[PDB]
Amino acid sequence: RFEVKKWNAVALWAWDNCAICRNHIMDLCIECQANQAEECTVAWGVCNHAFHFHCISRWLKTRQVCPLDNREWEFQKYGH
Amino acid sequence: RFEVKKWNAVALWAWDIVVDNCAICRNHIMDLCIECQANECTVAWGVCNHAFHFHCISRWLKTRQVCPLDNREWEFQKY
Amino acid sequence: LGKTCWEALVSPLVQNITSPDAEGVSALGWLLDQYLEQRETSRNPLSRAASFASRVRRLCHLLVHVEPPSSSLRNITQCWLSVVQEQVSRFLAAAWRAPDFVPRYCKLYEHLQRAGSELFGPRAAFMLALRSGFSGALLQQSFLTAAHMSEQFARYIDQQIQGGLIGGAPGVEMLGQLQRHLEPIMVLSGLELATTFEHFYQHYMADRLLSFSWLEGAVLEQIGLCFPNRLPQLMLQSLSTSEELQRQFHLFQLQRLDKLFLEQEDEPSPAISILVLSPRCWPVSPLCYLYHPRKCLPTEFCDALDRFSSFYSQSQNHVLDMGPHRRLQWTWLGRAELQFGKQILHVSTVQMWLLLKFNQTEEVSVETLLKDSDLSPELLLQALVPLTSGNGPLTLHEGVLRLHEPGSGEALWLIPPQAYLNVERTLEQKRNLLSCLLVRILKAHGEKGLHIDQLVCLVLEAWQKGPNPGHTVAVACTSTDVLSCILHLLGQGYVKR
Amino acid sequence: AGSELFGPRAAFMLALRSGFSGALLQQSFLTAAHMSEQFARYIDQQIQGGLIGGAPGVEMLGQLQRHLEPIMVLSGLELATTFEHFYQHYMADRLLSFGSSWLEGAVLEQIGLCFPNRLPQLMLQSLSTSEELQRQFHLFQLQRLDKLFLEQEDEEEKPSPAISILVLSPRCWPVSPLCYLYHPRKCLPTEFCD
Amino acid sequence: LLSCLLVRILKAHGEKGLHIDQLVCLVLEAWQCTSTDVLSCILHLLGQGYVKRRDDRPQILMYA
Amino acid sequence: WCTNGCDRILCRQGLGCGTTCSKCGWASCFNCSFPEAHYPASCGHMSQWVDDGGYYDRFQDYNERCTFHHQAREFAVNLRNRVSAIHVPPPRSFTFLNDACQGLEQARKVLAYACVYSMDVVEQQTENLELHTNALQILLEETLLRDLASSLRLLDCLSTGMELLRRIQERLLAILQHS
Ligand SMILES: [Zn+2]
Ligand SMILES: [Zn+2]
Ligand SMILES: [Zn+2]
Ligand SMILES: [Zn+2]
Ligand SMILES: [Zn+2]
Ligand SMILES: [Zn+2]
Ligand SMILES: [Zn+2]
Ligand SMILES: [Zn+2]
Repeated sequence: RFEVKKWNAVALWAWDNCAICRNHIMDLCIECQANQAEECTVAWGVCNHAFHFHCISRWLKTRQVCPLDNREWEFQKYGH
Repeated sequence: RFEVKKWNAVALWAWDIVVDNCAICRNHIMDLCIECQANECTVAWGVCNHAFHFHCISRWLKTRQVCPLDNREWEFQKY
Repeated sequence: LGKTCWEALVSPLVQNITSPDAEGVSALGWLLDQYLEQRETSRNPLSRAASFASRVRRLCHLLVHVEPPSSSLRNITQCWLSVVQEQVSRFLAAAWRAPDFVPRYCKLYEHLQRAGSELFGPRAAFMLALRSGFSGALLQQSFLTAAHMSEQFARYIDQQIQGGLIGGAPGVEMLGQLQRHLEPIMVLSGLELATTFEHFYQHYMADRLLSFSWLEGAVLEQIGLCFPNRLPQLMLQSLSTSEELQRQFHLFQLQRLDKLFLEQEDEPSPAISILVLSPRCWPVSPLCYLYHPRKCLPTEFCDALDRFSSFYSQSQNHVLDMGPHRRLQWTWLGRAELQFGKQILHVSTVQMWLLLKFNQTEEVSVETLLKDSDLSPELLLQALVPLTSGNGPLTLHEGVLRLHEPGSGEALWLIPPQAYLNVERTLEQKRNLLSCLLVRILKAHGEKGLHIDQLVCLVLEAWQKGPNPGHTVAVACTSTDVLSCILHLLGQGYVKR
Repeated sequence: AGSELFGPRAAFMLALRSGFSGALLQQSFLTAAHMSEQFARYIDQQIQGGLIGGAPGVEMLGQLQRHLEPIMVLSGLELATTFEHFYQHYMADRLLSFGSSWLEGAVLEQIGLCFPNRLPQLMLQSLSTSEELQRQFHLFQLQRLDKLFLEQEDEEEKPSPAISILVLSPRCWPVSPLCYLYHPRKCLPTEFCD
Repeated sequence: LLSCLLVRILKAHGEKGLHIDQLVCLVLEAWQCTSTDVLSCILHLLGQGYVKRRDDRPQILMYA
Repeated sequence: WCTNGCDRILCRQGLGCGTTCSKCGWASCFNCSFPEAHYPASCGHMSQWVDDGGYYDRFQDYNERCTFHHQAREFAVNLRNRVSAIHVPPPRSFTFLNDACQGLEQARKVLAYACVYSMDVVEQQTENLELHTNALQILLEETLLRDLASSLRLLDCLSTGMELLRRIQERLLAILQHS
C-alpha cells in the first residue's frame, strides 16, 4: 500500500467595449460625446486591454492601477 | 606530475597611514568627500603625516593657510 | 446617537480591562495569553478548547470591529504588544543555547502572526505591535546572550546557503525555507544587534565568496536594511572593480607590446586570474598573509604576479602624485583546479602548494613543511585534514607524507569547510590598556597639549606599533575606542577643554 | 576586439549592438524561429543543470549570468514575440517541477524588459497570489466553525494527507484542453474530492 | 495571414490610414491572437518597406 | 535618571551608537537637568536659551525656523499614523516606512536644535543634513500621492530611499560624535 504525504493541485479560473465609459469599443468618448466637437485615440497597455485616452488620462490621474486587472498600468511602447 | 589548469590569486592593497577618518568632513576616508557625496575623490597627506581629502584640504586652504591639526604650514608632499 | 453610546459604553470598559494590575498583569492580557496555550491543542472539534477559542475570537472581533488616531484601539494594541513581548521573553530565556534556536524562533514568529490574524483579522497596526514586541523582547537581554544570538543567526544563514549550493535534490526545499524564514530576521534593524550581526555575516560571507556567487545578492536584496555600515554590499562592489581592473591590465599589456614593436621597427601555460580586495570592507587576518613569494612558489607564477604588481604601480600614477601610495600584499587565500591523471581535483592555495611539492619527490616531513611554510601550523593541520581523508591521495603516517596507491573520472572537490566560531573578560583589559596608554600620552605634553584628532593620531599610531615592545596583553582599535576612553577620562576630570 | 582597437568609448558599443541586431533581422522566418527556440532551450537547460547538479552546477551558473547580455539584444525586435512564446512553454514545466526559486526571479530581473507583454512575470506573481488565497481560505474556515459553535451554543442555551491548491490564470499559462479533469469524483478518491 | 489582413486593412483606408492602435483594434475585430502579435507583424512589414511611418503625424501610419 | 516617566537608570559605556531608555524610549543628557537631549548646544547654551525663553516641545527668524522644523516633525508623525491605520502590507515596504519615519523624526529634531544653536564650521553639517532630509521628504511625498494601501503595495526607488536613510544615519552619528 502507498500513503500520501503531500500534494499540489491545479485549476483555472474560467470566466468587450470601453468598459470604463461603456461606449462602443470603436466608438467615441462619452465625456467628450457630451461636448460634441471626438479627439480621444484608443490606448493599449501591457495587460492587453484597450481603453480611451480620455478615460485613462482621467482615471490614472485619480488612481494608479489598471481598473480591469489590478496591475500597475503600463503604457504599451512596443512596436511604436 | 601534478598539472595546474587554472589559478586564482588574492591580494590586498596597503596604505602607510592609520587615520581611517578625515577630520575636516568626519566621513570615512576611503569614502567620497561630502561635496562629492551630495551629487575622482583622492586622499592627500602632509609632511605633518596627516591625511585628508583632496577637496577637504583644498577648500580649507582656500579659507586658511595652516594645517587644521598641528598649527603648522602645509606641504603637498608629493612622490 | 451611535457614536455617543458606543464611546461612553466601550471606551471606559477597555480602559479598565486593559490596565495592568500591580502584579504586572491585566485581564484581556490573561485571556489572550490563555488563547495560545489552549490553541496548542485546540484542533479537536469536540473539546472544551474549541468553544473557548471560538468565544475569545468572537469577543475580540466584536471589540475591534468599530475602527475605520483611535481611542480604544491603542489600548488593545498595547495589550497585544505586552502579550507577545512576554511570550518571546519566556521562550528566549528557555532555549537560547539549544542547537536548534533559529528554526524554533522562526516557527514562534509564524505562530504568533497567524494567531494575531485569527484574533483580530487582517490589520497593519497589530503587525506593528508584533514587531515592536519582538524587538523589545530582544533588547532586555544580557550582552553575551545577544552575541550568541547574532552568531547563531549568521551561522544559520550561511549553512542554508551553502547547503543549497552544494545539495542538489533537497536544496530547493532549503532555499524555499530560507526565503520564508528571512522575514523574522528583519526585526534586528534598528538595534545594536545589527552592529554585532554584521560582523559575523562579514566573516562567513568572506569564506563563502572565496570558496564558491549569485544567490548572495538575492539574499542581500531583502536583508539589506539590517546592516548599518553596508559592508556586505561593498564586498560585491569590490569584486566588480577587480574584474574591471583585469580588463584594464590586458589593454595595458597590448599597449606595451605595441610600444616595443614600434621601437624595434623604428629603424601549455597555467591561466592565472588575480583578485584585489580593499581593506576597508574585507576581514583578513594578518596571519593569513604571504610574505616571501619566491620562498614558497614556482618561478613562472612569481613572474606573472610581479608583472601584475608592476602594472598596478604604474597605473597608480597621474593628481595622485600628491597623496599616499598603494601596494599589494599577497595572501594564501583563493582556489585552484588541477588535472591529475584521469581525475580533476579542486584545492585551495596552501593545498596546491603541498601538492605541487610532490612533483619531484615521494615524501616530505611535516616538520620540514612547517619550517619552510612560515605559517601557523594549526592552519597547516586544518588544510591537511581533507588531504589525509579517503578521497585525498595523501596520508601522513608516523609523521611523513606519502602517496595513496591507486585503486573513476569524477571531479573531486576537497576544500576545508568553514570553521564556525563560538562566543565564550577581554574587553575590561583592553579598555584598561588603552586608557593607561592614553594617560601617559597626555601626561607627556604638559600644557602644550594636543588636538582631539591629534591625540587620536598619536594613540592610533602607538597601538598600530602596539604596546608590545606582550601577547597576553596584545586587536585593532578604532576612533570609537579612542572617543570612548577619552569620555571616561573626561568623566574622571583628567582632561579639560 | 572593438575595445582594443578604438579604446573604450560609448558609441562603439552601441554600434556593436546595432550590428548584431541588423544581422539577426537579415534572416528567414523559419531560421528566426529555430534561433529563438534554441535560446529558450539554453536558458532552461542551464537552470535545470545548476539547480539539480552540484559543483559543476555552480560552475555553469556564473557562466549563465555572463551569457545573458548577448541574448538581451533581442528586445525591441520582431523576434521578441516568438522568443517569449517559446520561453513560456518551458517556464511552465519548470515551475510545476520546482517552486519559484531564486533562479527564475533573478534571470527575469536581468532580461525582463525583453518580453513584450510581460507574461513570465505574471506567472511568477500568480504563485504568490495563490499562497495569499490559501491564508484567506484558512480564515474563512475558522469563521464558518465559529458560526456553527454559536448556533449550537444558543440551542443549548435555549493522520490526514496535506493538500495545497493552485489557481492559474488562462491569460498567462499554456494549459492545453487535453489537460483537464471532467468527472472529478469518478477518477479520484472520496476525501480528496471532498 | 496577419500580414495579408493588415495589408488589406491599410489598403482600404487609403491615404488616410490610421493611428496604429486603431488599426490594431480593427484587425483584432476582424480576427473574429494578441495585440503584440499584430504589432510584430506590423514591424516586419515596415522593415520590408511595404508601409512607412507618417513623418508629419508619427502617430498614424501610411501605406506606400 | 530617566526623565519623560519610569524609574530605570541609564549609563553610557562608549559613544558607539547612542542610547535611549530601553523601556520608554527617551534620551536625555547626563550633564544638565533637562528632559530632552540637546546634541548641538552645550548645557550652558540650552540653559541660557530656556532662561531667556524660546520655542519648545535674526532672533525672530530663529523662532520661525524652529517652528518650521517642529511642524515637519509633526507631518512625519501624521504620516506614520495614517499608514498604521490601514485595514497587511508587504514586509519590505512596511519596515522601510517605519525606519524612514524614525529617521526623519530624529533628524528633524536634531536639526531644530542645531538651528537653536546660536572657529565653528558645523554650518556645512547642518546644510547637507537639511539637503538630505529634504530629498528624502520629497521622495516620500512623491510616493504618497490616491488610495494609500494600493500605493504602498505598489512600492526601485526604494533603493534610493535606503541610500538617503543611510546618509542621514551617518551624518547624525557624525554630529553626535563631533559635538
Ligand atoms: Zn471610454
Ligand atoms: Zn473621449
Ligand atoms: Zn488591464
Ligand atoms: Zn574629508
Ligand atoms: Zn570630493
Ligand atoms: Zn598637519
Ligand atoms: Zn525610561
Ligand atoms: Zn545638558
